[PDB]
Amino acid sequence: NIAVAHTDHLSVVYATMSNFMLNFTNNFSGNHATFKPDQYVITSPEGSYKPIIERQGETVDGLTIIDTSIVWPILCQCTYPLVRIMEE
Amino acid sequence: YGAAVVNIDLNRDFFDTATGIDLTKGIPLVQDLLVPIGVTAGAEQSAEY
Amino acid sequence: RYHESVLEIADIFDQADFIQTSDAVRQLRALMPTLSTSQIRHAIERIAQ
Repeated sequence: NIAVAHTDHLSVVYATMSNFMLNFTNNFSGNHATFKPDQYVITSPEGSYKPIIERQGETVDGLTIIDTSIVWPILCQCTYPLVRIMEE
Repeated sequence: YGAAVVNIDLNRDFFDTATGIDLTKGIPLVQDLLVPIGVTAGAEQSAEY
Repeated sequence: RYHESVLEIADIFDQADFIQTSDAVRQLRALMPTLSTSQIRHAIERIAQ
């Protein structure tokens, strides 16, 4: 019932968001088996070492932890413009 | 005498408005049946055919 | 060197009371807008109306 709304609409939203100016990293290659992030540091002979990606655990921002349960509302309790009857 | 032109139309008396059909345009046109999604308003009209 | 393309089940199976493969129904579908299952359900609900 909702798959068209995902593939035939939201997918374009991903396709355009991917070209946004600030989405500069390569997040994922489509292959779980082999993909690893490119990993960088600012670093000096003087001794500084600053990884861009690093694991510090849960942060104040609330971006780090992921509740996967979010998928349920997306299926079982969310309307879409495509579904449904016609909407601009 | 004087009949300008004679067409062979679908019978409105048979395909009545009770059928939902609208034959006045020269084609059947049932509204709100196979309407397309994701298009601007008025783009639905061809599917009425 | 290839070309990806859709292939209707009617372009494969052609059974008389399994898959309607009349050229009439075929070209009738050729006329149809791309459809979701909600649209199909809407069509059924309209015919029922």
